[PDB]
Amino acid sequence: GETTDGVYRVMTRRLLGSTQVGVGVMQEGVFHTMWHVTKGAALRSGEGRLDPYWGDVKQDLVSYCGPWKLDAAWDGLSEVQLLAVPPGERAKNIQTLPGIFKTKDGDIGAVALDYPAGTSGSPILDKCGRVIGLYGNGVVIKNGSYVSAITQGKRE
Amino acid sequence: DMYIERAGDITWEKDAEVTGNSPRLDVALDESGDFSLVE
Ligand SMILES: COc1ccc(-c2ccccc2C(=O)Nc2cnn(C)c2)cn1
Repeated sequence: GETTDGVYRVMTRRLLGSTQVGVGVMQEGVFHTMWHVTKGAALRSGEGRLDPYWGDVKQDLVSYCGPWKLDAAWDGLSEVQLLAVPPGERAKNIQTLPGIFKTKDGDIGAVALDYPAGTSGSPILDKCGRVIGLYGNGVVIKNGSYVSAITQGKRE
Repeated sequence: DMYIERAGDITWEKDAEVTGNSPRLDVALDESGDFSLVE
C-alpha cells in the first residue's frame, strides 16, 4: 500500500459511481481521519489493507496502522490554512483566522468555511506546515453556514 | 468498501485565498460527538 506522507481522499463504490465520503492525513505510517467518515471500517490502499488501531466517537477521530501521531496545536493567535480536498476538485489551501468554540470543558479553535460533507477530514495547518487538527465536526449557525472545530487527538 | 487515493502534500502556501470570519460560539459536545449551540 501507498504509505507516503500527505493528504488522501476516502472513497466508496457502495453508492452510485465512486463517492468521496471524506479525507485523511498519512503521517509516520499512520492514517488519521474523523470517525464519522469510516465508522471504524477497514480501508484499502491499492492491494494493501489499513486496519483501525485507535478511535473515539466523542472526539470523532480514528487512526489506522498505529497510534495517533498529530500533536501540533493552534496557538490561539495566528491565521491557519484549511487544506480542503473537496469531492472531484483539486486540493486547495484556504487561509483563515479561527474563531472559538466555548465549552464547559474548555475553548477550541473553530474555522468558518463551507464545504461539502465529503471534505470531512481535511487537515488544518500552522505556519510551519504542521497539522493542528481536522476539519469536519462542528455546528450549523444562525445564518445556515457551517463552523468546524479544529479537532486534534492526543499523542502518547 | 472504502479505499484511499493521494490528493497532495501537506504544505503551507504563501498567498493562498484568505477568507472566513472568526465567530465566538457557546457550544455543547454530547456523548455521540455532536456539537450544538448553547444559547
Ligand atoms: C445536515 O446538514 C449538514 C450538511 C453538511 C455538513 C458538513 C459540512 C462540512 C463538514 C462536515 C459536515 C458533516 O456532515 N459533519 C458530520 C458530523 N457528524 N456527522 C454524522 C456528519 C453538516 N450538516
